[PDB]
Amino acid sequence: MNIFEMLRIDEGLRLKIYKDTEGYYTIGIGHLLTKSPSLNAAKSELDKAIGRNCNGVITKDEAEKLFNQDVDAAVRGILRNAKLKPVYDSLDAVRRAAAINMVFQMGETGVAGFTNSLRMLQQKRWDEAAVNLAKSRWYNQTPNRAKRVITTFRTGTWDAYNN
Ligand SMILES: c1ccc2[nH]ccc2c1
Ligand code: NA
Ligand code: NA
Ligand code: NA
Repeated sequence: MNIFEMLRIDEGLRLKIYKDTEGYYTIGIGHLLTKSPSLNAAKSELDKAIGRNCNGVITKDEAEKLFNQDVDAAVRGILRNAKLKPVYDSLDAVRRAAAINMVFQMGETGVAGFTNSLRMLQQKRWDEAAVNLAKSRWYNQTPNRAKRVITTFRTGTWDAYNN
């Protein structure tokens, strides 16, 4: 297990444009295309991202390429964020994957709402953090995925992603 296998479980893999849990056009392994309701706007984003006229379909290789870019960009965003970097750097590698998972799903702007959780994680109060993390729109809207990410922060193991 690692961040790539973890997000591949959580996000799936679809080679045609679909709508994510929030209703937004998406492709591949959870690559958000746009928040616009325009399918044409999404297809345009996809063509820009892949570098060819795709007609709304990509290959597995192309999906994995976008995914690798997306994970990298997520982590580099964390390391440029004065609020997030110190918490990330405080964590072990397993918990760092859980942090990237959150940013991948909700963005830095979503994670901005979790200041009190992030403090508890920096303090290594794992059970308290887990409770605070679940008091969220995130948990209520995607509970099974949030439970897996939260278990990862709580335990510092991959137990939620085995089987
Ligand atoms: C950096 C980014 C996202 C995060 N979620 C929990 C801790 C943490 C640190
Ligand atoms: Na992808
Ligand atoms: Na992706
Ligand atoms: Na886990």
